[PDB]
Amino acid sequence: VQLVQSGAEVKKPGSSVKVSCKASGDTFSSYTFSWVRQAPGQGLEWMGRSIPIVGKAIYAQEFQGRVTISADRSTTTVYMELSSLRSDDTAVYYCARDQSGFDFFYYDHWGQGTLVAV
Amino acid sequence: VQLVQSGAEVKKPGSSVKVSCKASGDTFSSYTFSWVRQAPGQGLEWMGRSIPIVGKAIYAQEFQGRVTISADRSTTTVYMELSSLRSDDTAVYYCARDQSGFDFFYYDHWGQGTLVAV
Amino acid sequence: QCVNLTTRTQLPPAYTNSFTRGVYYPDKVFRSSVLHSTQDLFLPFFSNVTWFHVIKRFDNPVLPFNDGVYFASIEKSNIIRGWIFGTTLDSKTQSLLIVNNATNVVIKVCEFQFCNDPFLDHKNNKSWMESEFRVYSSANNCTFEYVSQPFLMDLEGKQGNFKNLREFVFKNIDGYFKIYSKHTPILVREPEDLPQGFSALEPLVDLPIGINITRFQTLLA
Amino acid sequence: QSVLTQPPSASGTPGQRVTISCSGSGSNIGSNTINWYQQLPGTAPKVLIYRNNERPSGVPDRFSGSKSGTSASLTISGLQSEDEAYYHCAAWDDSLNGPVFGGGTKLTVLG
Amino acid sequence: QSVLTQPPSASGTPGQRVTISCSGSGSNIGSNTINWYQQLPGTAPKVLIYRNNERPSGVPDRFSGSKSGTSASLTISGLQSEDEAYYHCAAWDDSLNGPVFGGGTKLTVLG
Amino acid sequence: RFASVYAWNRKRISNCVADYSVLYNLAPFFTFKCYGVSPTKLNDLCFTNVYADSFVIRGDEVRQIAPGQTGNIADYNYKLPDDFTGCVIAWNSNKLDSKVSGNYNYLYRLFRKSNLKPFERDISTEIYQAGNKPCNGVAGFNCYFPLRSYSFRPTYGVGHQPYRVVVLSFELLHAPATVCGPKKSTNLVKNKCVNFNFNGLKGTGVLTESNKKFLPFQQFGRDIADTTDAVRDPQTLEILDITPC
Amino acid sequence: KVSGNYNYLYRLFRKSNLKPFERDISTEIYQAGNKPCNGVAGFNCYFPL
Ligand SMILES: *[C@@H]1O[C@H](CO)[C@@H](O[C@@H]2O[C@H](CO)[C@@H](O)[C@H](O)[C@H]2NC(C)=O)[C@H](O)[C@H]1NC(C)=O
Ligand SMILES: *[C@@H]1O[C@H](CO)[C@@H](O)[C@H](O)[C@H]1NC(C)=O
Ligand SMILES: *[C@@H]1O[C@H](CO)[C@@H](O)[C@H](O)[C@H]1NC(C)=O
Ligand SMILES: *[C@@H]1O[C@H](CO)[C@@H](O)[C@H](O)[C@H]1NC(C)=O
Ligand SMILES: *[C@@H]1O[C@H](CO)[C@@H](O)[C@H](O)[C@H]1NC(C)=O
Repeated sequence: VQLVQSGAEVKKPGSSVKVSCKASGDTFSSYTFSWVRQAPGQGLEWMGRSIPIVGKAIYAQEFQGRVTISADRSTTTVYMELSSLRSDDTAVYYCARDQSGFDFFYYDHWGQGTLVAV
Repeated sequence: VQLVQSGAEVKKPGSSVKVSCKASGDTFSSYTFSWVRQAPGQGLEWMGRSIPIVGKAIYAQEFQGRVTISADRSTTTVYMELSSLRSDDTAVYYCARDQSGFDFFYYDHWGQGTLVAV
Repeated sequence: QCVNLTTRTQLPPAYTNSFTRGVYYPDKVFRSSVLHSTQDLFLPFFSNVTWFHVIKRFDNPVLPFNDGVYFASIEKSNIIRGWIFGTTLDSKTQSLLIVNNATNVVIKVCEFQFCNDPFLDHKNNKSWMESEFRVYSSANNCTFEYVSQPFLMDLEGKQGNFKNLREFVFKNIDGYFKIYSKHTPILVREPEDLPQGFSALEPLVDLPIGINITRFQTLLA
Repeated sequence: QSVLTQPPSASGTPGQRVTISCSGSGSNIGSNTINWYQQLPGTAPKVLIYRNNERPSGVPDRFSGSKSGTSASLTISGLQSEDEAYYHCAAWDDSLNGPVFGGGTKLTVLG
Repeated sequence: QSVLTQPPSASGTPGQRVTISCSGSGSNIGSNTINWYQQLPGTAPKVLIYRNNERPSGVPDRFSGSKSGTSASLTISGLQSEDEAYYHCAAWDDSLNGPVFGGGTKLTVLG
Repeated sequence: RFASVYAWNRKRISNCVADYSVLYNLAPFFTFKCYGVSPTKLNDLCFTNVYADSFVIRGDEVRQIAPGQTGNIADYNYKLPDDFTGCVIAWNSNKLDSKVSGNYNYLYRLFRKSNLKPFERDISTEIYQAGNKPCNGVAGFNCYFPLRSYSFRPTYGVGHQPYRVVVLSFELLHAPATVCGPKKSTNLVKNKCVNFNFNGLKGTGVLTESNKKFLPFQQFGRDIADTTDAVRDPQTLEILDITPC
Repeated sequence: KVSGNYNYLYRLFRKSNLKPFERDISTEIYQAGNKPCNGVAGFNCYFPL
């Protein structure tokens, strides 16, 4: 699986950041691209996951729904908008595969990543 | 027709409750006890209806499982086991003889009751 | 894929006096040194049979089907491939498919929308090759599927010395399609008319297809 | 929570006639009779009116019940000291295929 | 900040077995599986170990893992210079209802 | 992997002999109750057509699988006819279907314009407009997605585990049979007065080696008296020789 | 009756057929599977009534 991701972006607090993770080599209708952000020189921080169908997405307790995800099966792209920005949001955002068996949970293969500095 | 139920039972939530009511001076094969939930100072609520022969039974429409029936004709006794206990289970079990017609349906009498606190 | 070839050349049909051919085993029974009287569907002795010759020839006429037919082909190139027992060929009525290309004898009744005239004849100009496997377009609700070993075929197309003679009789009784077959690659003469002599027709297979058949087409290469 | 809608509490002096109304659905009340149960506090429940037209064991004929459409009303003419009880409606339901019950109405005796 | 705690740096000679330790909670590590991931500097993190017993990518046989209660151990043998990388421990927890990752260990290899 | 409940697949069973022993042998098969036919006598019957519908349902939805059942899954996803012939088999698949993290694979109908007839097929998942004004474009107010994903987590209690269900629907000898039960196995006995029943050919007598030759097609030999005298054993191509005791 | 009568029962499983006018009655479990079972209803053997 190849996880094409948008370039590095720098954005002020409250400006919001739109990150796009692309899909290739596989249909996107039944596969999910879970999202996690890693602070530079620090451990990974779970963000969540979105299902292309129906549109239900699972987030983390810290976010409290502040972030939104859009995933359409035809475009084969996952779009993540943080909405709220801060110095702690400065991190590299990595999108990973979700093993197999309808390929929904867990993190199997991370993407190249996108560094957001706030 | 006298029905003798168990005494006050206090159980930890998520545990299992075993409660039985006995048949005295009657044909247990031709009598059935349909257990009824009874919250103190509150409306009654049917749990299940069984028959001693074969052992066929029907449970609450809301709960596919939750409560299991058993009946012993030799001891003329009916046993009810409840699983996944919750705080809402603090109420009483009243059994019930089944009116007439070989006593497989409807309600005529009730056992002293079994108060349970969860 | 098919092509609207049209440009059909046609000749008047011929007629031949079938002397004795058209006798098969009447049932699943063995008897020895006895004479048995059986009332069944047969081909009358010294009957009249329709003779068709195809050279520069595009002749695949639709043949009115009626409770069993007798089909005897003399050839060497094995142009005659199979038959389609379909009444509409428009993918709303389930249609037969009797095709044995190289080794697969596919048998299926399904909604088939065939071409104007299904021919497997045209591929790569003069050089012989299998073609038009897409005789139909869609197959929505197929009920029966069957596969079996191929018959004694002839590779590609060879002209001259038509030693091969394949004689079949088809019937559909009580929802059972029975095919009775004989294969004699022994014709030491020029083709002309039918040969003389006896020939037992052993039954080949029987399938519970069930569907009624009123007309059909003979698929040839 | 109960499908059959009973009032949660009621009051009545001795001697007067009071009605208690329980309403449900057409599949369980419009298609089946309702059964009225009485239950003295601290004791097992009994049966007061059944089949809407009879009493199971010679229960005081002063008690009555009526059914109309999807509604039922218990009317008692003869209030007395130990009439303080919880009263319940019960009826078979085809949609749930089970005996649906009311929320219980407490009839008290006023001073 | 991370629920799972990891050492900030690990150093060792090439060819030496190095252990990386991760500590969490019973509802996080002691209840379900732990997972060790290896991220090369500047590259995508890659799952070194999963389900506490096997390796997802058919990673070499020298990268073993174990889970004892709330503790997770990743034993690496035949250390090589290319093994210097980020190592992260993650687990699913019901308290937060999802995956949570560790603080990361910077395995370094000396001369 | 089985097909979704809303995307149930109908598999063709024909031109074969169905042995229910392994169907009757696997331990986790618990919910195995049959209505039209006795479940213990499916191995000695002939059926012209059989259908297979494999899917996974929750425990709280197993009751809705019986014919004529009305509910949530039984009304908006899949319904069985009131005169359903056959039965279904349900068994646990929590270890297999449900991931350690839990699978969200199965989607079931939530909002539908009207109830569905038994065995009907619908694949379109167009959004359902809740309000009077039609909703088009994206989901939102007065229009919600009629599909919800099943959550089968290992921590879920009994009744929330993935329980695979296969539906077996078939006729009862209403056409040329394609599926038949295995025939009973008995050993051949030579030179002994027996009540042989070769392919239904009932008879009595002693059987010896026959020097008569059968063509590979021919099956039964007949005499001048017009009765069977030689049969071909299905297991052994050797030709027997029927003669009365 | 409204509540649903269940007093009348009829056998489903039996060892074989029975001659006319058989007047004997058993609650014994019926073994259908190859492996014998005893006690109460279990796998490969179910109640014949
Ligand atoms: C007398 O008849 C009774 C029934 O009419 C027989 O009891 C049955 O015995 C068979 C064989 O053991 C059991 O499978 C049945 O379940 C029995 N029936 C009942 C109702 O229990 C009894 O075996 C007969 N006795 C004799 C000597 O033939
Ligand atoms: C030939 O043309 C006719 C008329 O357009 C059409 O109906 C038919 O399908 C065509 N057949 C082929 C072989 O293209
Ligand atoms: C039928 O056969 C006879 C026999 O010679 C022949 O004279 C006659 O022309 C045939 N009829 C047809 C229509 O072929
Ligand atoms: C028959 O089917 C087999 C298996 O698909 C194939 O290998 C063979 O080439 C087929 N015959 C044809 C297409 O001539
Ligand atoms: C032979 O047929 C193939 C496939 O249709 C085609 O691509 C090719 O051009 C043809 N060649 C000749 C000699 O006509």
